[PDB]
Amino acid sequence: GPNICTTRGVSSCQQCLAVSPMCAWCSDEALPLGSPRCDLKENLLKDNCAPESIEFPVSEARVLEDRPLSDKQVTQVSPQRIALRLRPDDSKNFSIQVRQVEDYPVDIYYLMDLSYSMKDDLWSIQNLGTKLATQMRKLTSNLRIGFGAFVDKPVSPYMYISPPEALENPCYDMKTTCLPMFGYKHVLTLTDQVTRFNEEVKKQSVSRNRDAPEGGFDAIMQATVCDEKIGWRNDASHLLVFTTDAKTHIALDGRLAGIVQPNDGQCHVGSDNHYSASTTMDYPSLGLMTEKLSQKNINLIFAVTENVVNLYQNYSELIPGTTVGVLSMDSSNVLQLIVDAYGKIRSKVELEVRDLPEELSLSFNATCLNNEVIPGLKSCMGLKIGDTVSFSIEAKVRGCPQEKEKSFTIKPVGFKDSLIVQVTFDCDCACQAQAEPNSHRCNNGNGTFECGVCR
Amino acid sequence: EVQLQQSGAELVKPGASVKLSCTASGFNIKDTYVHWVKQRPEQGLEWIGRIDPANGYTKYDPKFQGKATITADTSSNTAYLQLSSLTSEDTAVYYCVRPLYDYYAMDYWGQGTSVTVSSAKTTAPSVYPLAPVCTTGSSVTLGCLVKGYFPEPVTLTWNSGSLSSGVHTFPAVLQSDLYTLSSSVTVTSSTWPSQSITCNVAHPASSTKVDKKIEPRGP
Amino acid sequence: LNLDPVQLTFYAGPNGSQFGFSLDFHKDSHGRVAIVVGAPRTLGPSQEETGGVFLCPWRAEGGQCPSLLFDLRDETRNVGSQTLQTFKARQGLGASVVSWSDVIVACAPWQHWNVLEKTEEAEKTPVGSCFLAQPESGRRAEYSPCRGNTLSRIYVENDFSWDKRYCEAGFSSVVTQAGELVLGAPGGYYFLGLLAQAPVADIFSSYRPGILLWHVSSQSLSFDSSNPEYFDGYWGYSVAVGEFDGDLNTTEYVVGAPTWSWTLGAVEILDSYYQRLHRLRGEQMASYFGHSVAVTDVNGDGRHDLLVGAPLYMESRADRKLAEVGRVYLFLQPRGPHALGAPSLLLTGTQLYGRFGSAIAPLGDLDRDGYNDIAVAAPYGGPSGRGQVLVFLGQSEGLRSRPSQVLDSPFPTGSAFGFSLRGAVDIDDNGYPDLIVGAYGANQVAVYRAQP
Amino acid sequence: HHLGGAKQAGDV
Amino acid sequence: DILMTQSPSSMSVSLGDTVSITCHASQGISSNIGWLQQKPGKSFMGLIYYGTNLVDGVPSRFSGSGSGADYSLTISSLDSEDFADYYCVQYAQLPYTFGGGTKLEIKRADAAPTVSIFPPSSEQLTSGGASVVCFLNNFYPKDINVKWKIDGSERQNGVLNSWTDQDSKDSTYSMSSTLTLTKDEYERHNSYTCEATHKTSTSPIVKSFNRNEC
Ligand SMILES: *[C@@H]1O[C@H](CO)[C@@H](O[C@@H]2O[C@H](CO)[C@@H](O[C@@H]3O[C@H](CO[C@H]4O[C@H](CO[C@@H]5O[C@H](CO)[C@@H](O)[C@H](O)[C@@H]5O)[C@@H](O)[C@H](O[C@@H]5O[C@H](CO)[C@@H](O)[C@H](O)[C@@H]5O)[C@@H]4O)[C@@H](O)[C@H](O[C@H]4O[C@H](CO)[C@@H](O)[C@H](O)[C@@H]4O)[C@@H]3O)[C@H](O)[C@H]2NC(C)=O)[C@H](O)[C@H]1NC(C)=O
Ligand SMILES: *[C@@H]1O[C@H](CO)[C@@H](O[C@@H]2O[C@H](CO)[C@@H](O[C@H]3O[C@H](CO[C@@H]4O[C@H](CO)[C@@H](O)[C@H](O)[C@@H]4O)[C@@H](O)[C@H](O[C@@H]4O[C@H](CO)[C@@H](O)[C@H](O)[C@@H]4O)[C@@H]3O)[C@H](O)[C@H]2NC(C)=O)[C@H](O)[C@H]1NC(C)=O
Ligand SMILES: *[C@@H]1O[C@H](CO)[C@@H](O)[C@H](O)[C@H]1NC(C)=O
Ligand SMILES: [Ca+2]
Ligand SMILES: [Ca+2]
Ligand SMILES: [Ca+2]
Ligand SMILES: [Ca+2]
Ligand SMILES: [Ca+2]
Ligand SMILES: [Ca+2]
Ligand SMILES: [Mg+2]
Repeated sequence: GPNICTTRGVSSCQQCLAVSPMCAWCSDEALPLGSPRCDLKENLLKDNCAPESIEFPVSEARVLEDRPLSDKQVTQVSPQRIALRLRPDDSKNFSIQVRQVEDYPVDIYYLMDLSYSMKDDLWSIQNLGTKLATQMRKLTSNLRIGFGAFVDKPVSPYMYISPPEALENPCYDMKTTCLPMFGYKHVLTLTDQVTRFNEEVKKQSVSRNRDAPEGGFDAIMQATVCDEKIGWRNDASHLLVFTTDAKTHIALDGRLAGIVQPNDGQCHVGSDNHYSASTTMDYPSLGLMTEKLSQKNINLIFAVTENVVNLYQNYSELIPGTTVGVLSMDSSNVLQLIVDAYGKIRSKVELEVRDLPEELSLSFNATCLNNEVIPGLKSCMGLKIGDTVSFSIEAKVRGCPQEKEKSFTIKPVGFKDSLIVQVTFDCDCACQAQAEPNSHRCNNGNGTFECGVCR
Repeated sequence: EVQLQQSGAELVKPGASVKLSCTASGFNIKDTYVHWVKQRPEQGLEWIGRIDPANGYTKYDPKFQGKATITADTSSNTAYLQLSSLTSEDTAVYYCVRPLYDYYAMDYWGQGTSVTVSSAKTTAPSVYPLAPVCTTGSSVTLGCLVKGYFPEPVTLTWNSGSLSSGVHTFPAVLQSDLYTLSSSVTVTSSTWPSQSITCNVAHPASSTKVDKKIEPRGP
Repeated sequence: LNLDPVQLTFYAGPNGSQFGFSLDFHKDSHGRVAIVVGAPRTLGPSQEETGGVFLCPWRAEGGQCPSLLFDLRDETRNVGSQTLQTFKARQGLGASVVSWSDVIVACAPWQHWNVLEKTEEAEKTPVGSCFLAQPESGRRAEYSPCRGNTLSRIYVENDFSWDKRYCEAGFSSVVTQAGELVLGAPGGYYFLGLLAQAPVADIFSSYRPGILLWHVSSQSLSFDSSNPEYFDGYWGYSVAVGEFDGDLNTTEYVVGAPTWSWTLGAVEILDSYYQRLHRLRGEQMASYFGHSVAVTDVNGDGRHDLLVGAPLYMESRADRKLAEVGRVYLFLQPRGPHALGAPSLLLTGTQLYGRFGSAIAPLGDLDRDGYNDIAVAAPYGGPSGRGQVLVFLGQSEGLRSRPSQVLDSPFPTGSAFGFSLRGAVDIDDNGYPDLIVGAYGANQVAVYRAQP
Repeated sequence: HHLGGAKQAGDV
Repeated sequence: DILMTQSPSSMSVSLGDTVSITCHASQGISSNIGWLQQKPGKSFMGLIYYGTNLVDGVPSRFSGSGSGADYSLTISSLDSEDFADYYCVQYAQLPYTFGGGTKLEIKRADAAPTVSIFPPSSEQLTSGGASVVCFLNNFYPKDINVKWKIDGSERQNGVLNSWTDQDSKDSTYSMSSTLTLTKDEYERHNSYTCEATHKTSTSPIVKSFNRNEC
């Protein structure tokens, strides 16, 4: 029979609102003394309280900033700013949309075979390099690209060691010039400066050694395990593009240079940017390469000339996840592998809350790609670039806080974009503004007359 | 047993060419360098050049560049020396040589091949008995003069070979393209002219055999 | 089954010398067995690395060994308007050692060589060289079949045919019972690989000091090829001898070519003229099938059997994953003129990166039951990775899959325990053949004695 | 320089 | 080219002697020298290679020594088979070059020549030629000189000389000298003389005949 509004003290309008969100207060002075002032809105109208005199705050959610989601500044969350107005112990819901607009981060590190056999292939690896940079930059604005070069272990019999002039110029005996031999050179750290990367790639020239199989696997291992030097990012797709026109040296080959120490799988580049253990440590085995590529989360692509495609296809089957493309005057084959790799990238939208007041609590409903409402969930997975998800958030306040104006943020993990929610707490009635300081009606040490009542 | 077997004596005309051969026995010709060396009585030993029969590469002394050509054929285990534009300076004995162990040494030699360069025609010798002058001691010396033959050799014996002691048969010498040789025999005065002494001279090239009894000179 | 793992004898070399990289037993004319140990990074008398060889007398307590002297001075000879040069620095003397009769043969696979002529040269290259010693007389000889006097330009003009400049002769070695030294030279013919054979008697009788280029007329080298299957095959990386054509008058050679045919790898069985009798192809690329080879009759039928090691073989495992563990292949010789078929047994390593099959040693009959036995080294095997040697006993069926005994390394990490192995000789005269295990990383050698 | 050991087996 | 100067060019020695042959090169040849032997009428056998190493089968009485530009071949205790020619050869440089050789000859007591003179035979004269022959036989040492005189005047052109090698039995030398002239000139003179000069006498041995005197 009796309700909570009528049966709980209610000396004033303010106390009435604090009881429950369903309570209303009548300020009509024509209302008789028998009728309660704090009651359900239905019970007041039914008891002839004037519709204008009824106080019944309704919680609202107004959008303030509603810049639309971007297509192709960048807006990925919509809306951006909301004003929640809450009465005591009440709640209110609101919607948020989140779209993956920004391109996914991809690291490409390019390994150039600069041995003498590559003289006729030099243009092709420069073309490929600059096309990698230029075209993948069109595909993703979050590309970082860098490179290094290799020949082989600078030690006899791989290296020409006579006459003395052959050391600085391996091409001495052909009456021409080329660069000194070297194992692996890190040349350019992963950078977003595409123009610069292209300029350096175009400056590269060949060196020379004696035996056809080369030391690229030393380079692959060091490109994989030298984290800081190469510059791989923690939350980026990592692609290692390896180029050559020949066979490769493998673990246990190094004994022909008197080198028997097994590869340790550790970084040995450092200050001068050369592989320092090139002449003292054996080539890595396929199994060790596999382990480090997996441990560092790097995808190896062999970009090799047609004469050795079958060779590297066959090594590829022994290092799972590795792919083979054809190095030629045409960049398309290898580029397709990278574009295909980019097409397999998926992302998540996981909402996190910041600066949430003690008094407020939130509950979330997620609507992901399946177009079905998963209640209590605040994250979606499996998004591609351009996909959109939506959440419904309900904020509930505990009682009435004295602060009266607070703010919090709702933000997807790894996004710049966020929703700022400004919260206002509406605990007072409008009739309190017309408080009338003088008593007039009470006149027995009470004071003030608000909303049609004494103390 | 390592043995270098050279080809036979050559009699050739000036301006012509000749090709000498050296066949390996007991080894393979490609095993080592093979050299050719020239020997003449007055001028001594001269190195002509060498070949590596495994690959055909040659070296020559400049003095013989463009006259001498060294070749080799591993099929027949034989090395060759060809001399073009034959002159009188090419009359010599020619040897092929190879090392024992040391790549560069000159340890094993063939038997040598004699080359004689000449325009002379085959000519039988004239044979003359040489009896002493008209007092007599305890020994007497007789002689035989073999003049104007070509080519060498001639065989000279006394009493069909029965008189071999006390004989000096001198080496042949060349004068105006033909050869001349002489021989002396010495016996006790009681032997000659009481017993018959005869010079026997054979010259196979002209198919001639001549006997000359040494007769005391008369009044 | 019956090697004693508690009472080991340790012999030690100098720090950094790689003492134990190679080893063999050596029996003097009296019959007393010693141990020859190669130490390819031993410092010479001028503090430059030359390598060296040590001759260890048998002692239960072990310890230090006398160094078998060799000439470590570089040589120069101006002859034939050329300049011949030997270079012994970093030559790796003792990278292989082998004993035959009263002779020790220690090789230096990285000994370098050049020939100069005016402004031209052959190129300074590792032809390798072997040093021969007869300890009971002091006689010394050398053998260096790959040295040449051809200039660089000539190889270029002939498209690099018969290019023996990078042979590394002595990289592997073996001696037949008749006294023919056979050397593997994996850099031969521009990295195809070649074999060089010559009788030990003729090496001694043809060598004189200072000559540098000389002829051993009885020598016999394998042939060059234009077949790309052989390119960079390292034919000669390992070598062994045996009887495989049923004719006891002839001797057959077994040659490992671990990177043959684009790193598939191969082992070949050849006659003494180097005609191929059989080829065994590797199973998996880069596994280094042919790294090690061993010849011994393991099933008691009198016909030699072949064992091949592929120490970087990757075993298949759950969810399409591969694990580098190494593998050894056993080929039993069948009766009559039939070919060696598929393997009779495959032994596969269990420890990741262990390199099982890095060395394989015939043990003779370790337990005297009638069947010969083998030991296989996994130099980085065992749970801790310190190294392991596994003994397999022979039987009628071939070998047992389960090892009879496991020898764990008594040396610290990095020792390469097992990298070199030798058995089949009774060092202490107890009637049972014993085992010697090199640990070059620890500069030591361990001797295990067989007990009743 | 035709087929009997002749090759382009180096870094060419 | 490297000049190889060998010394002596000959020596007269005895069985059981120890002897040395020297070779001087025109520059240093660092032991790149061979020693060679040639027996009379035979080919060559190698004795030493690379300065001191004996060729297989060579007797141990042969030995080599030297360095730089100066070398020696020593034969200890001469055998009868060792009387032969010996040569050095250098192979430091192409062209290889040889020394001039050393002949080992047998030492013996001095012996004067037996000189015999022979006028032209009747058969030769009847055919138009005239040769006067003189034999100087069984002398020692080998050096000798022969002079021809016709009626007191020295006759030089048209003389042909031949020398034997050292005799196997008595180790002496012999010489033949033939003066050939036209029969026409021969019959114009009376006295024909062959004079031999040799170290065994300060005055020459003279043999003569007067034409047609019997
Ligand atoms: C995430 O998504 C959720 C799913 O849409 C949202 O859930 C909704 O949450 C509201 C409050 O936050 C709930 O409001 C309450 O509704 C009560 C009545 O609920 C029953 O009746 C519903 C309608 O009638 C039926 O319709 C369906 C379909 O047409 C028919 O199947 C059926 O035959 C009826 O006709 C019915 O949908 C609802 O759903 C069920 O609830 C059961 C009990 O929990 C479950 O077992 C069942 O699985 C199903 O979910 C119920 O049967 C009502 O009593 C209550 O009023 C009281 O409280 C409010 C204050 O909260 C006071 O003002 C009143 O005075 C009362 O005291 C209240 O209105 C709503 O029911 C939920 N809807 C559903 C479908 O679950 C959620 O909001 C959302 N979250 C965010 C952050 O967005
Ligand atoms: C990369 O890896 C591939 C795949 O492993 C490898 O190609 C294989 O090479 C092997 C040699 O190792 C080939 O072996 C057989 O080839 C044929 C058999 O006929 C074939 O039939 C198959 C049907 O499945 C077809 O795919 C082929 O086109 C072909 O018709 C024969 O030549 C051989 O006969 C036997 O040869 C062995 C010696 O090798 C001998 O012992 C036997 O007695 C026979 O004579 C083999 O049976 C095989 O064909 C190739 N497989 C494929 C699919 O092409 C490449 O060589 C590797 N490349 C590199 C660079 O590493
Ligand atoms: C949010 O709550 C309001 C009540 O004011 C209701 O009308 C609306 O449909 C709700 N939406 C969701 C998604 O719960
Ligand atoms: Ca190329
Ligand atoms: Ca190389
Ligand atoms: Ca046989
Ligand atoms: Ca068997
Ligand atoms: Ca047994
Ligand atoms: Ca024992
Ligand atoms: Mg290359």
